[PDB]
Amino acid sequence: IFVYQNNITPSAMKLVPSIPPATIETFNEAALVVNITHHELVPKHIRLSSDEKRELLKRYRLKESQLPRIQRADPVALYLGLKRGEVVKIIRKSETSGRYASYRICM
Amino acid sequence: SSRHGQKGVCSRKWPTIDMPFSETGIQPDIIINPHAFPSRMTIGMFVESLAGKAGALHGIAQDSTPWIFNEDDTPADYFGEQLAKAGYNYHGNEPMYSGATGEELRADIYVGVVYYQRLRHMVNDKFQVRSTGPVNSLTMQPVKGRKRHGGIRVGEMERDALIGHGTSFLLQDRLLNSSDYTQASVCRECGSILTTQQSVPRIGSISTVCCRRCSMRFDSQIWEDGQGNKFVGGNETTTVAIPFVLKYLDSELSAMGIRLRYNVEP
Amino acid sequence: MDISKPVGSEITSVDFGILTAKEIRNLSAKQITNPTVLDHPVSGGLYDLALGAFLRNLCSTCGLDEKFCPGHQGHIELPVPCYNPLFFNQLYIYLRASCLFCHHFRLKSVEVHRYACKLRLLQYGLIDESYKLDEITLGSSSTLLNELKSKRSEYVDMAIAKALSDGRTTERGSFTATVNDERKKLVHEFHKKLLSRGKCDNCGMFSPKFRKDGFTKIFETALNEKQITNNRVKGSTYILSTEVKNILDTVFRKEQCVLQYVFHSRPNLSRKLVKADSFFMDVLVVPPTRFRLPSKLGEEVHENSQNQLLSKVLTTSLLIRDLNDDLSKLQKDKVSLEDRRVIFSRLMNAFVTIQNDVNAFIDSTKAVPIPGVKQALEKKEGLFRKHMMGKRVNYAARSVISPDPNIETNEIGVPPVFAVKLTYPEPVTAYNIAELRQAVINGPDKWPGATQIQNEDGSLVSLIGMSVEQRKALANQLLTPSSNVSTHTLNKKVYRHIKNRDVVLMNRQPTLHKASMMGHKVRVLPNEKTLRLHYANTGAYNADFDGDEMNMHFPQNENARAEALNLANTDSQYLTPTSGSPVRGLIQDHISAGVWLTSKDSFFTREQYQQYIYGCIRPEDGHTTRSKIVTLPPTIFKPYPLWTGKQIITTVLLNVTPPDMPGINLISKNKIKNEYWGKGSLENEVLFKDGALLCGILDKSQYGASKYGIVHSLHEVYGPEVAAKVLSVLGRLFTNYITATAFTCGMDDLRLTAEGNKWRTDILKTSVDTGREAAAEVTNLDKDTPADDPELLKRLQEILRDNNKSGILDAVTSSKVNAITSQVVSKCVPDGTMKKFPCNSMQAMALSGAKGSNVNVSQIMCLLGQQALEGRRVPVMVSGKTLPSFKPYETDAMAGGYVKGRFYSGIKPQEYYFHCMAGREGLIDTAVKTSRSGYLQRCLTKQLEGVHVSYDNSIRDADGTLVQFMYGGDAIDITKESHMTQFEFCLDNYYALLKKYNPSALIEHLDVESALKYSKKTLKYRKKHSKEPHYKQSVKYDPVLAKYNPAKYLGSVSENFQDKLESFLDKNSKGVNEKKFRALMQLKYMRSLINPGEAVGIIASQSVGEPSTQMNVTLGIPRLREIVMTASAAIKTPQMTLPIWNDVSDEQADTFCKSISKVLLSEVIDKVIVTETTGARSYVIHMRFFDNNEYSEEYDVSKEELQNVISNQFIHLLEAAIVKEIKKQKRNKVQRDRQSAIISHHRFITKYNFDDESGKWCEFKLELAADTEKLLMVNIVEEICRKSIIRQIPHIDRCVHPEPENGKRVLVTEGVNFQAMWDQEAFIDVDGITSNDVAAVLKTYGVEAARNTIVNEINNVFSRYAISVSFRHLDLIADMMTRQGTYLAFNRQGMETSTSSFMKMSYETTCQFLTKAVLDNEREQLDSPSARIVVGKLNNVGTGSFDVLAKVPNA
Amino acid sequence: TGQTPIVKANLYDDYGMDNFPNGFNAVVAVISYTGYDMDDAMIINKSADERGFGYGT
Amino acid sequence: GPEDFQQHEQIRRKTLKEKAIPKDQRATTPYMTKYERARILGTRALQISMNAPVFVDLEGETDPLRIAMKELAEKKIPLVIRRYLPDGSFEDWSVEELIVD
DNA sequence: CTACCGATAAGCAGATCTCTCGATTGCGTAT
DNA sequence: ATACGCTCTCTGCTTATCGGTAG
RNA sequence: AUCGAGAGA
Ligand SMILES: [Zn+2]
Ligand SMILES: [Zn+2]
Ligand SMILES: [Zn+2]
Repeated sequence: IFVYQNNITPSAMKLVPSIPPATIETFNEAALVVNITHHELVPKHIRLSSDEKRELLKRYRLKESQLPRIQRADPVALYLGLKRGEVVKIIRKSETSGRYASYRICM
Repeated sequence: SSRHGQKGVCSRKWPTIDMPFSETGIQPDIIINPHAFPSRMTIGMFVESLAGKAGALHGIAQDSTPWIFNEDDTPADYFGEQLAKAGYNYHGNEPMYSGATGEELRADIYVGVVYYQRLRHMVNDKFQVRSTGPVNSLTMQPVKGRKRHGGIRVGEMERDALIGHGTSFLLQDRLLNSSDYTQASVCRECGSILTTQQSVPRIGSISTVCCRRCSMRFDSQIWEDGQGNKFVGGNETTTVAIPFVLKYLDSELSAMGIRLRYNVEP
Repeated sequence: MDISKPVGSEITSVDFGILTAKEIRNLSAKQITNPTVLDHPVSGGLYDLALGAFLRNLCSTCGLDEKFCPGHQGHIELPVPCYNPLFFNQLYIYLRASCLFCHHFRLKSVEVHRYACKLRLLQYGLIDESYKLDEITLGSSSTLLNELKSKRSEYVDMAIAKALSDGRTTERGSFTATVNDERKKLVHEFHKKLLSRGKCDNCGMFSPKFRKDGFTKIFETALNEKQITNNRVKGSTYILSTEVKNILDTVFRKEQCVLQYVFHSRPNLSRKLVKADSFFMDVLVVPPTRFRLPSKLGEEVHENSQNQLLSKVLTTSLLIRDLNDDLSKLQKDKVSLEDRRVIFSRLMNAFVTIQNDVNAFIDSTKAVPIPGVKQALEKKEGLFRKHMMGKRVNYAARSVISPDPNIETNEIGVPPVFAVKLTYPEPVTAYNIAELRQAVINGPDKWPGATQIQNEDGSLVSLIGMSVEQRKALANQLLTPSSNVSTHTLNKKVYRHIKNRDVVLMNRQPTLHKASMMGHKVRVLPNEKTLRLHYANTGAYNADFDGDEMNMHFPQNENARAEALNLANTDSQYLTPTSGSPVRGLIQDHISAGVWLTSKDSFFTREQYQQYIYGCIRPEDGHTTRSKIVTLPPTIFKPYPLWTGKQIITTVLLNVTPPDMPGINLISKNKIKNEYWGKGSLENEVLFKDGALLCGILDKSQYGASKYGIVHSLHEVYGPEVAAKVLSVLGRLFTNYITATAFTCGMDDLRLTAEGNKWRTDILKTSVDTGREAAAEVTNLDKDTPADDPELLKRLQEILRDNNKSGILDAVTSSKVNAITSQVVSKCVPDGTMKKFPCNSMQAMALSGAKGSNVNVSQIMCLLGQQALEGRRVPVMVSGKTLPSFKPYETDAMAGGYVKGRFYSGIKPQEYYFHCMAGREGLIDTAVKTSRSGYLQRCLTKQLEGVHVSYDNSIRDADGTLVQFMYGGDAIDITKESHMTQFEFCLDNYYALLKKYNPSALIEHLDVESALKYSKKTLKYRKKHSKEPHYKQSVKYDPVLAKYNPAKYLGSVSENFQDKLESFLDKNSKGVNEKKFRALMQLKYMRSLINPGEAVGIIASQSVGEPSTQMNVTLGIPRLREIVMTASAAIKTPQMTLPIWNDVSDEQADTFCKSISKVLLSEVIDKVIVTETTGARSYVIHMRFFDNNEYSEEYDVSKEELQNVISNQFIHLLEAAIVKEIKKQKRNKVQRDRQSAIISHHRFITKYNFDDESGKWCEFKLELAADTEKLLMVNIVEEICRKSIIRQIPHIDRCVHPEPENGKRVLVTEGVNFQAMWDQEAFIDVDGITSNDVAAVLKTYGVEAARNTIVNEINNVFSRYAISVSFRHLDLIADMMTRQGTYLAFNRQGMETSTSSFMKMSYETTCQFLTKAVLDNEREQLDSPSARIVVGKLNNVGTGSFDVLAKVPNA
Repeated sequence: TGQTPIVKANLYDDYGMDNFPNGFNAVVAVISYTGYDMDDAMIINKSADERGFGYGT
Repeated sequence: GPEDFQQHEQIRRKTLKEKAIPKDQRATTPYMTKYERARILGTRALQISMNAPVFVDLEGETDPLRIAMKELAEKKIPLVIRRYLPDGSFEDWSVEELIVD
């Protein structure tokens, strides 16, 4: 995990994804002064493991593409360090049913 | 309608015996519901009823030009004085009797004389019923027009509502079964509905359905044409059920150079 | 559709493709050569006999007449290939960005290979692999690149093999919406990368550019002198169709590798090479004669427009062919070139002409113009939206509707005119000949009868022109054994008339919701030419009986009969899915009749009571459940028996409610208070007990469309049928009662007493001076000032000039005069009335809710009040007079539109004029609003038409994409959610509810322990926790709805339902114990679940569209447009709410608002004086500010900040504007140091200063060259002063402190910038800030915060207009919108990522989505409802969600 | 058969509208008695209609 | 040819078996949905109006939909509802197996 | 020192219930 | 005289020329 | 067939 106070030069961004399997994630001193998971609009996101993801797909007889999709670049996926292909779990505070469990896949 | 915007269609011709009759023996020829008044607030119709009854009794004509009365000299007061002088009641109420049972009603009914207009919006130019009739040429759907024996249109919003009921069979019967249902011919391999034809027969043979796209220029599997072009080719065609507008759309797309393959299931 | 001719085959799917020139030349019947249609058809012409039979001419292809000839296609041979208008843009894009020398793209070959590999991976469901291929950059020169490409190819092959082995994808590929989005993004980036190239990379050979001038014309430009310099080391013009075809053919046959994946979305089994000849039209296919028959209108014979365009193409083609022979003379013979040059220029002109003729035949916007083949399939009048998404139908009728209360509330009255024309195919049998033979004997004319008798072999004999004896003979031979073996499995049909047992579907346009089209029962009446409809359906259809008309569709098969009688029928739609409220009931006469019948004052003798009971209830019609009418003991025994109206209600319930069930126990209220019946009355409190009305009056709130009334309660406890029967019985009862005790209204109802009139006069005498007082308050003048004071008149003149001040004055005066109006009405109604309730029928209608309201009563009887126009008072002319009668600037309420007049006594001419203004405005607004919300419903429903409920209890789109895992979070049907939190009602009616639910038959098919145990564990954990915020809590237990199916496990309920049930059982301990009540409520929750196959998307779209018609931040339809129609990132009023800490005083909050809100430089400027002197053209721009102790207080801006902004930004912007205008016209030592610094920093500032001790002036001299012309130097200075900011925070326009509503203290800022408010944590609860802007919250908080914002906003539009829309609809809408992680919209932009293209092309821009679907060879499996109806297949939602199998008893 | 209105403005004579009788005078009872005329519909006496009331061509 | 059709048929039937869900593990509603009831009534009415053998005793009625409703009341409808899962899997519930309301 | 990617001013494509009646290309041209 | 050759609306996507950063 | 006027909810 890397942070930068003000800016990052564009040339230092073409080689971060060039060293697999390790990954580098870049954040800023700005946009991190407030944790965006403490916001009442933002539910609790739980990163689903491989076994639970397989159980979910078998339960719903789904395909990884058909699930609701969370972008790779929205703040929650950056916050969790989510990877493409791995499903997240959202506990929604529905005003008609209280707690409600829904899952989004990162693609 | 009266002269106050109180329009309304006529429901039933109520027989005079079943009509309510007043104490003087007169049955009204127009019955208007009292519930039409509170929302519109056409008090001019009440005032006209009062003045019409008073004028019919006294043999005079009552002028209804706006702004001839005021708060101090109310038309209700004026026409009530005239009615009371004539012997009827001040408020225009007449004690009436039920025409079906005969007993006097709970309260005095408000009667009077108002001027009524008959509008040209008659039901004899509105009703229309279709069972079959003239269909269109290209879509083979019912034509448009009341005088043409034409059907009515179940449109986009009607289709969307018919889906919302979950009645997919209602949708089928409306948009396909009763509009442009056809048992066309489709080529199994080509997947095309238009490039098929009814082959001409020989002496004793029976006409069959063949295809032109999957056929090449030339004993048992030889089928001829009307123009003499006999050749062996597509002998594997089925019959599916489609709208005819689908066939017209296929022809139009073929005019654009676009092909649609129809994958027949079995 | 005959059901006696089954169809075996079925269209599984349709895939778009390109019609090549070879197959059309193979399939065609004949070629069309001469452009002459008729002399009789021209042999070789457009109407040739090989293209179909034509006017008794047997077709020369199949030898059949016009009836049995399907029509065959022909082709016209184009002499040269032509640019297909559909694909011209792709042709042009591929022509550009290519090397004419090496015949490869000007992009790096390795990059092209990378794109090809990524596309090959995306052809399968391998998005992750196609992104892990990017990190194989070498790595790990030509040999290195070849090895890298081999590595990438082997990686792709291994990934695809692994996916195929492990099951994630089959050999056909996995194409979904997200893989489609990825493929489209990749192809778009590939094309953009191609077109942004200057020099070829495989061989650095510069290629000439190209230019575009519409269509049919492509030209290339020559390289420059410096560009050919590289062309001198590497060693305008009109290009031809054949030249560009050869170029692109070479390029495509070289780059097949990448093209097989660019022009494909799924793998191609046949491996057919993608060829460039598919982009050119060298052959045109002509539609058959059947589809190009002449448009003949009597003697008005017209040629078909397609024939016109084809003939023009033929003329140009023959002209080119002839030009190709004489040009041969000037080439074989050694002739001069001038004539040859003329012939060649003519040939080029003819090429352009034939290209334009082809473009005209295909399209009409590229060639008043004749509509081509593209315009026939384009818009609302196009083929799709007018002949596939809406059609004309047989077996339907239309007429004017008239009321009828003597018909069942679930029935329709059909005249004999319809009843003899409409007919139904009833196949004869051994159990049906009793009535069908009778109908055949009756014939087409005597209802009920048979118009036609369909034989076994499909022959349709007609009985219209037939005699009675022949009809009897046919009916005797109607049921006969089949003599032919090939037709021994069929029975004759009878097209009998529409009886009383048949079912019919009604509809009244506009069909804003599904309730506006129901399936009624047929009742054949004896009078003609009007459709009879009960009064219960008026609310459902929004119908009326002042000329309204509605359609009557007659289903023709027992499947549609069952669908209409069970699913679409009238009594199963008692409750609207929009909010679960009832929509059926009685309206006006029945409501007033019930108010009069169910009072204490009503008594009935034995004969009267029995007559009313038998009038309403009729056992011989099935209205009674006991086969014998049962009555009650009279409420009075001596002196003589007397019943009561409430006893009539009790007897009605006693006879229609089924026996062996307890009576209804309901406690409710009505609309009429207890002060309208006298002192000590309790008739406002309705009270039922064992089905006996013991107190209160029946009102609009009980029978009608009202929740928790007696009819709604009867519905809940006894099913829909009993509520329908109760509505019918009450309709008959209140009709027969109103006949004998008729209801009336008159002049005496509208009169006040002498005391009432004196009260009204006394109060209205205080309205003379309210306008003057309000004007004095608005103009900041002390009270008791005369109405004609000169200063007051001047201020009123200023207010008249200024629109905002005019609005302020209107608001203040309107408030005061409305207070006076309220005083008058509350004083004079009902105390001052002459005739009083219940005798006063006007007030009876107002209070009872039958018609009108207290507003209408007050307008009739007290006064009309202020006339409001466009939210203001009456308009005022430029002279200050609002009317010629009133003197200028008349400070009087009557002048401004305050009508102190009533419709009982009449209004003056001026008030009449003002009231006409108001009425005209109202009529205009209603006319606009009737269809201002028509586009929204279709925009929603096009995308949501497939979203349904699956058997997994997860709602998901038609293709299979999952939208939500559980409908609303709890899978509760909205139409069944009504009596779930009504725990007191359920406890009171426990025994009847138990009887209706029957847990005796609901035990062996349920698991009743595991769900309960898990729910107990989860509740215990939640009770232990939940004193901590939502992010910090660890879940450790998903809600029970996640694990256990709510429709299979008893006790699996939502967290809110369980909490409410436990709170009820804990707060009231009341003979049935809590255990059985809890079990019953959980079973009710199980039985209140939304069925699999529900069209939840359609329902949500309709329930958010239809209520919209009922309609400083945008509201209503504009806001619904911003949110759900286009999803604008820049909304008209972007706001974000800022919660405050409870330790911050309101003074501190206001100071924070001032210090955060922006302040321009122009907001501290008093005046600017520009002393221009040319004695070298100078300016002395003196700036005058307000007093410091004024502007610092107002804006928190001080002398130092003012000097800083002037020195840095204002002077800079002034110099920039001055120099731009100049260029346009061509075509104390500290103060000294500051002045010198500013002079040096800026261009032509000569002097500078500032009031450093008072901040009152800023005078700086400016100078310019003498050669410059004259400048305004006031307009530009004013614009700069407007532009320059003193203190602003980006995107924030103004922060204000509204009054604390809902208790919480919040601030609202104009403009959204989340990361800028995170820094003010000392004043703002930074974790609670929410915004209007969905895009901003999506960007800085994530998809789910955007989902919450969408739901809250799309709910805030309805909830401001007091409209209730269930959150399940809004949640479904928002989860369909953010289904890709982005704030998509409901339009064609957001529609592009979709599996089915039939849906998009039916929506709009049909040509574009057709080209996209044919380039990618898209194959849609006919999943969306639009595709099903385009191909005519049974829909998937609803009753098509499954299949029906027959259990034959033999293997 | 049209009739001059009993209730008419003074401008009815000035424009000579008697030459063009628009409608007819009728005895109208404001009564809720039939139940067939609730929303906006109205009830016409059958006997009056059988005596040429409101007839037109 | 014949062998190509044989392998096509084998692949089709194998896919069918791989999609079917056995009776011992179906997780759908035990009840009969309103759509299922309506379509089963309509289809049974079609069948009986097409001269099918009937099991219940006719009470003089002649409406095929009414006869189908009588059969559904007597649980004598020989039909099977094939509830389709989103991915093509199907559970074959029987009319008698389901509980009507 | 020039290639490539943003970034605002300009250009370009598009939808917003039923039913009557009335009207319908201008010249030119060679016999 | 006649037949026949022909000037007073709303959005949102897409294109063009000026800004830099970097090998 | 197209564009103009009007009408009903
Ligand atoms: Zn074929
Ligand atoms: Zn033919
Ligand atoms: Zn090259």
